[PDB]
Amino acid sequence: EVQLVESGGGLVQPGGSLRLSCAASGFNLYYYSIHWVRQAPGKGLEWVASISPYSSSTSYADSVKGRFTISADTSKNTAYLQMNSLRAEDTAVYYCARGRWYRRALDYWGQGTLVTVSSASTKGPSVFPLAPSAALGCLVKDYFPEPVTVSWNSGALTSGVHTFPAVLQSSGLYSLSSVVTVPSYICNVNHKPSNTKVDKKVEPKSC
Amino acid sequence: IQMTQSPSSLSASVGDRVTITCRASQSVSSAVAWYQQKPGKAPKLLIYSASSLYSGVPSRFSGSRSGTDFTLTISSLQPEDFATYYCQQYPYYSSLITFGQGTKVEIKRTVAAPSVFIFPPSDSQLKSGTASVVCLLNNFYPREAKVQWKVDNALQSGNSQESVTEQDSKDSTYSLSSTLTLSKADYEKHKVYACEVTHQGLSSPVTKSFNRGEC
Amino acid sequence: VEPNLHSLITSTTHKWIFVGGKGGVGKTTSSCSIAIQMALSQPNKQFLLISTNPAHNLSDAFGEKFGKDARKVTGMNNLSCMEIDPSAALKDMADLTGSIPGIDEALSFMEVMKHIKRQEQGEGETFDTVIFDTAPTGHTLRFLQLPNTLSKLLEKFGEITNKLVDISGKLNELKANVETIRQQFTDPDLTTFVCVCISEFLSLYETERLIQELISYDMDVNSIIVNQLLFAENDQEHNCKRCQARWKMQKKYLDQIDELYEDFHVVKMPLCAGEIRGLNNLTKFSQFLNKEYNPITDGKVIYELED
Amino acid sequence: TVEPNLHSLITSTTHKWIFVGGKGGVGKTTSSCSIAIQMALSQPNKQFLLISTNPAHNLSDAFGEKFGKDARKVTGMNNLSCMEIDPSAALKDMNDMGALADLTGSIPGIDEALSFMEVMKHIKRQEQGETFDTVIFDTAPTGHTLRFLQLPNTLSKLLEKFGEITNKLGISGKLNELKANVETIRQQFTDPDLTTFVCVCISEFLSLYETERLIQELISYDMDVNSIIVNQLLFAENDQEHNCKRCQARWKMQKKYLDQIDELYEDFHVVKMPLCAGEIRGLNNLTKFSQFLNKEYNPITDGKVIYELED
Amino acid sequence: TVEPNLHSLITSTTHKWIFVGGKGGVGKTTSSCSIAIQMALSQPNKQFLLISTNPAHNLSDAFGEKFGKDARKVTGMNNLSCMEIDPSAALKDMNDMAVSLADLTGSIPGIDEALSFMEVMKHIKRQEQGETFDTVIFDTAPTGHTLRFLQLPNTLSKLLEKFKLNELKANVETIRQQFTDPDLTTFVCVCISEFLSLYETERLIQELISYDMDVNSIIVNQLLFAENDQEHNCKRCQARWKMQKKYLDQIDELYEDFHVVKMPLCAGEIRGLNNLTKFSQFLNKEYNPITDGKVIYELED
Ligand SMILES: Nc1ncnc2c1ncn2[C@@H]1O[C@H](COP(=O)(O)OP(=O)(O)OP(=O)(O)O)[C@@H](O)[C@H]1O
Ligand SMILES: Nc1ncnc2c1ncn2[C@@H]1O[C@H](COP(=O)(O)OP(=O)(O)OP(=O)(O)O)[C@@H](O)[C@H]1O
Ligand SMILES: Nc1ncnc2c1ncn2[C@@H]1O[C@H](COP(=O)(O)OP(=O)(O)OP(=O)(O)O)[C@@H](O)[C@H]1O
Ligand SMILES: [Mg+2]
Ligand SMILES: [Mg+2]
Ligand SMILES: [Mg+2]
Ligand SMILES: [Zn+2]
Ligand SMILES: [Zn+2]
Repeated sequence: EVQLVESGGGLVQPGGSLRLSCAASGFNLYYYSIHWVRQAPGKGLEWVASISPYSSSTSYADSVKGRFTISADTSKNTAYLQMNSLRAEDTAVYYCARGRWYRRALDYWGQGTLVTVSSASTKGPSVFPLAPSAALGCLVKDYFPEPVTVSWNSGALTSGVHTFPAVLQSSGLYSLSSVVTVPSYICNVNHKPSNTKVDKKVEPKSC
Repeated sequence: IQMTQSPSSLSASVGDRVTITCRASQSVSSAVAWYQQKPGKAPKLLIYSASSLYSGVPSRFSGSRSGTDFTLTISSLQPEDFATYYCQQYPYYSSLITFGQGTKVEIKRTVAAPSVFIFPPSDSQLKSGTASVVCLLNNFYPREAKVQWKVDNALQSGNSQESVTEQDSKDSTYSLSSTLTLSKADYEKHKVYACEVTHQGLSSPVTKSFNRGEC
Repeated sequence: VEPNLHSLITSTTHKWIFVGGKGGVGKTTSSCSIAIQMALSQPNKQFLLISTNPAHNLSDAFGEKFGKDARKVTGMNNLSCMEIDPSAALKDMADLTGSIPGIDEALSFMEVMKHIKRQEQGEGETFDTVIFDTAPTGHTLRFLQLPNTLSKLLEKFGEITNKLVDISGKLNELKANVETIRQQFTDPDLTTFVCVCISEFLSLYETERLIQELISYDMDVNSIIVNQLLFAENDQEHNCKRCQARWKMQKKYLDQIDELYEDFHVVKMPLCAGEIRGLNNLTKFSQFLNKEYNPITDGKVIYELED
Repeated sequence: TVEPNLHSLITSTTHKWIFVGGKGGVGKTTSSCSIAIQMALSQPNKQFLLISTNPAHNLSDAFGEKFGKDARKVTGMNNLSCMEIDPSAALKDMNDMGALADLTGSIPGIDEALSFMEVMKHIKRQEQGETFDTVIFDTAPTGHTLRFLQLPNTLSKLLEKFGEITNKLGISGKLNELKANVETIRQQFTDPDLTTFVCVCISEFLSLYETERLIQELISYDMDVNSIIVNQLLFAENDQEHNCKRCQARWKMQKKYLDQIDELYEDFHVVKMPLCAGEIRGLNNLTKFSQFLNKEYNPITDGKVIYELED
Repeated sequence: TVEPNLHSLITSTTHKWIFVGGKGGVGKTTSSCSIAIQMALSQPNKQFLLISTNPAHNLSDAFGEKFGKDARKVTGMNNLSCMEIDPSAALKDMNDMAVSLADLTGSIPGIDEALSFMEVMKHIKRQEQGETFDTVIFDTAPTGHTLRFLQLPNTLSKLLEKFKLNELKANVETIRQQFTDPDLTTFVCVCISEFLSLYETERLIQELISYDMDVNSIIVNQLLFAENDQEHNCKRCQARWKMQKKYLDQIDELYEDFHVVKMPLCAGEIRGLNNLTKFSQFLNKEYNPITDGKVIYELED
């Protein structure tokens, strides 16, 4: 029943602060080491910080050292990551993971929490139809921050659906398209960090 | 100080034996671990101490050490073994944790031409005051492709963005969208919009086009 | 003299309880056990368990992190623990000073000074009773000599001070503080030293050396915990050559201990099969300091330790 | 891979300083005696000195004869001597080169300072002159022994601030002598060919963490550590009696942690020593026990030896 | 599934007010003692007060020591105290402070709720300032008069709204908002699996909801579980259990959003700290009729 649960991820402006939390259960984190590993969009794993209560030692990656601070409340069985002086580069999915005093390999991980750092403000997407000229779809344009989930016919149409990864535009906003192919249809877009839900019907051209 | 993981990607088929290598800048003894990460999920521990198999990990996974050279071997790829893999060093004389750049193991299959579709900007969008046109490349393999936009027979640069999906779990193909973004004024200054698609599965490039506001 | 620490556990006079002995005999385990029992028996008093061993183990024992600032033990309302880090304490007041030999004992002495002051003033963050998980024999003796050592030291400093901000007063102020500690430490009702030992040769002579030394400092010791006893004849398992032979030796010295220290509370604790860590296992273990362990009856507890 | 014994150290012709240390009661005294004996038996033409820097001394207790500030041959051997520094008497022989001596004689730290001075006066003796070839330290438990080993560094930084202050306040060459002497000591202590620290521990949870902090702390001081003695192991599966609930349960705990120790300290000599039935005391028993630091103990082979100690 | 226990309440660090109520005789007092003990054991670093607002007090009888208008530590507990407000004694002492009719005022219907409420104000005035206990558990009167009590913050506030006096209005509104705060205040309903209790219980919960009082915990008490007795006889028990089990299914269905904690009918007396503690455990870890059956007969006499 060992598990790690992260929380506190969200949107912060550059230079701002954010506090991540990693709640542990199934073991006493005092006797173990807890680590934060992050993953920038489309990038690999990057260790940023470690804490070992049993030695009072903490450790930071140079990229965050002096800006971040890792700590642990052993009475609450919870570890924390205080992120100060945040920058665009700090944008990543932040994992907490567990290591052992005799083995600094990470055996248990949390589900990860998304931290996004930008001057841009939360905005819900606009949805425009990509009407069949068969292929058709929906353009989900100009939203911030990640992520967006899209459905078709509220879950009924799943086969042939291709949902593309978002692309960051020069504006600072994200855009993606979701398509489906069918024999010659409503798309459902959900952006929680703005609490927006749009349904947009897609039909052929009126001519 | 810097773990070099190679190759950065590799294609292979079910049943193939595959080997991923990580070279350590300095001697870290046997303190290296290997992870498996699938899209959207946390990494999973496979091997620690270079060669020791972690609990619950199938026996087809193997690790060996030769000096500062570390290897991860999958003796016979299963469908589920396709993912990204990371090595990790944790030297005793240091408290640093250092990952490799990663290796994306993907499924190999037969050549498949993209079916190509083009989508003009919707009337809904033009009323908003901008114009996005999207070129859709559906279900192709291999991943490598080139898309170029031609407006009135003029090549476009710096005003398009591409997006590609992950390999389809059944078709083991990729799909790709290219989106040319212009202002409505600029959009109405030209007639013919075409995206040209080059792919190894095509004898000659295929072109889809449309005339502006011709239905 | 009953073979338990009941009277110490239920005592309402003691302010300073030192728990000490040779390395590895069970100072940390015993001090935790004593502190829990006292906290449970006396819920209206606030207890503080301080580690004066530079290699602290209170945090490891309870499985939660302690520091220079007193923190309550999770699961207890009136027991706190303290582990002073010298280099981090001086930074609040010089890192070379935090590495000087004796600095551990000095900061521990300063901590005692802080509490006697707050206890005198009836103001400040306070504890009614302080229990000490001490360093092994040698350095704990140095610590308990400090009132005598500092006393003479401040006398000599007086002259070489008068050799050349009204500094003489501050010396006088220290002499008085030291003097108050000495009288409290030599009061048998306020202060006692609980010896922990094992029934083995190297422990016997060191323990005796220690007690004799403590008495010469007018320090009270009337309690001896004999720890890690095998009780092989009660194992209900009349085999295992090692345990039988080791127990025969333990039992031999045990008769000698009982004879010599008849005036002492001689508390006998069994070697457990489990690990004595965490509040629960410490609490279960600690019950035999209050009511003596009967190997014939309480034997099950050896294996009843949570894992 | 790394052999599980101290044979390389026991037969070494280069090491001058050997520290044996670890948590309270793991077996530093027992191990330091054993190492000193093995080196003495192994290198008959060399003279060895075993010094206890633990203020509570056990060398006298272990050998069954009184040692003190002046080195004495172990009774029965030709090249092994023991010493247990007495701060009061050591300061007295400077007192009677007498208040000063006794005052400082009880100050916390005095035992670490006088141990260090023992090293200093050994350095001066080697240069000019015939003395002990190798010195083995039966150290105090972790916490204070760490203070002792920081002292070369601690004094060096102190003597810098001291010098520039004492010269303007107001003999200067006496500083330079010590300042240079301390440096010499630090050079030898950070030389892995001259100085090494043998860690002793037990396979129990509380000793695991403390042992790892210690080793790391020493490495940070550029102190060579390459050997770890895991003492008091039960090896219950080799009793061939396979009973005693307590022994099986405790051995299960020990074996568990013994796998953790093996995995982390792959590059260390990991020397495993058995819990003996008898008493490791007196020349004969200490000697019989010491052999297993040289040739690794085999629970299957040398199982009876734990029952063959004199009584 | 909502877990059939009160574990999340017992370990809560937010709740300041906990009401235990329900129909006459269903086990408010027994349950309130049980809850109070569980919380105190689970949170030793906090102080808990158990107040009886039932004019016919039973807390003294239940523990077997004398409680009164002034809070008193439960013997055997380090952080649990009980209070049984005596209206005559309270008015006597209050009237003495006045010097520095009282008999009749302590006899007027509603004085008990007024004095109970006055006890609540006494703790929020000492919390708001540095001028007590962290959590107060209420062993309430039966349904009817408890509702009048819980509606009382709204009743005073609204009457004084129409209507020194600012302080009063300020402290009343403070209790009105905290009682309507899901994280600070909650109501644990006790009931038995019998038809007369079912409809009153459903009436009670609905009423509380309309007061914006939070209720997410139901204790179904005095259950036979005659299918697990090992006897499988006794016509009365089987017949009665048959009836209880039927209504228990109905309760489980309707209150799927509720913690539905099932407590068995014990063979011994649930009196004294020892027996109340041994009973209270099943509020934290649900009672298994198959495994935990022996506890029914292990009650100290
Ligand atoms: N009665 C016992 N039974 C079983 N194991 C024990 C017992 N007492 C102590 N231990 C274990 O033996 C080891 C030594 O115990 P402990 O730490 O308390 O002694 P110590 O005097 O404080 O050592 P140190 O000198 O380093 O401070 C610990 O790992 C402890 O868990
Ligand atoms: N392998 C062993 N087998 C049996 N008994 C042992 C063994 N090792 C040590 N002992 C005994 O356990 C006790 C502890 O041994 P030892 O004194 O050498 O440890 P220590 O580290 O020097 O303790 P200290 O911290 O006080 O200096 C001694 O009584 C010793 O005789
Ligand atoms: N689970 C149980 N098992 C056995 N006896 C019980 C149980 N619960 C309650 N009782 C007994 O039933 C009687 C009623 O219990 P209790 O007094 O606690 O209910 P109550 O709601 O507070 O009554 P009232 O409305 O008058 O205030 C008591 O005599 C009590 O001892
Ligand atoms: Mg200790
Ligand atoms: Mg020793
Ligand atoms: Mg009642
Ligand atoms: Zn045995
Ligand atoms: Zn019946």
